[PDB]
Amino acid sequence: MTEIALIGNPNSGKTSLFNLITGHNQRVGNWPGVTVERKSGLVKKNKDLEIQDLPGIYSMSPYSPEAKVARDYLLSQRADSILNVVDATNLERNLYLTTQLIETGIPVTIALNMIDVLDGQGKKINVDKLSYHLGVPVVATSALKQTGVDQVVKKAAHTTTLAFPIYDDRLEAAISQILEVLGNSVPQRSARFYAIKLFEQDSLVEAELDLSQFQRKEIEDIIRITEEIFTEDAESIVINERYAFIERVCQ
Ligand SMILES: Nc1nc2c(ncn2[C@@H]2O[C@H](COP(=O)(O)OP(=O)(O)O)[C@@H](O)[C@H]2O)c(=O)[nH]1
Ligand code: ALF
Ligand SMILES: [Cl-]
Ligand SMILES: [K+]
Ligand SMILES: [Mg+2]
Repeated sequence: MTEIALIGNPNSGKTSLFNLITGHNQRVGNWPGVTVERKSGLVKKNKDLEIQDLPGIYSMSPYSPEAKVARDYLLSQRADSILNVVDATNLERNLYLTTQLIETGIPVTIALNMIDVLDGQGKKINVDKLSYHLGVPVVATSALKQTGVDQVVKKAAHTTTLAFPIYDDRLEAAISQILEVLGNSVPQRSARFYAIKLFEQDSLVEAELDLSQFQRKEIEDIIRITEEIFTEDAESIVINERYAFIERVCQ
């Protein structure tokens, strides 16, 4: 059964989209942190697709156990599609998560939600330019006005039938070296995600993966060599490459 996962920042409208897609009446509230558990439901206009409502999340190195529920679901390899719910009134902040979702190798479709709010402010966003620079389908949606919801579900269903944010070309060299140290120690689909997180020295990924001391000592040397090349800390290199890529989008 094809599983689509609603992933986005808190209070972006994920459960609101879920209810309209499923006909369910799950808890919707105008404050972050309503949804704390995963909830499933069939797409009413396509009973072959099962969609998953998930708690809000800012980062795949999450800051809360509720956000880690969404992260753990994605890394369980059950999801066939990521329906990235993006708050259009915070494009740049939401897109930080987006870059990490694309890196998971699970195909990403963006629901650019709350577009009615940005219409009231008179601001426009070209979905074609954003889709081109991000490498994923993008559909403007309104859960309040009930617009674009059916379109983003059908395109999310078709991304399961990938181009990654290309970063500093010195960072991509380290990433590919870490990938060859990993070999089959990670799922092929999300190998880039794990390579980057190991470069970030992410505690969760380090504990989750079962790497030999031979693998770790080389990864430590790739990071150290690359840190000296960049004259910058490893964690810092990845964060600024993400934000530099996001700014390149909105230009
Ligand atoms: N104006 C507007 N408000 C929305 C939209 N989608 C959700 N909301 C509101 O945003 C708040 C949070 O919605 P929820 O669906 O609970 O967000 P989640 O935290 O992503 O599950 C609620 O007050 C919803 O009515 C939308 O497209 N437009
Ligand atoms: F903040 Al929520 F569902 F309530 F992401
Ligand atoms: Cl988070
Ligand atoms: K909410
Ligand atoms: Mg919710």
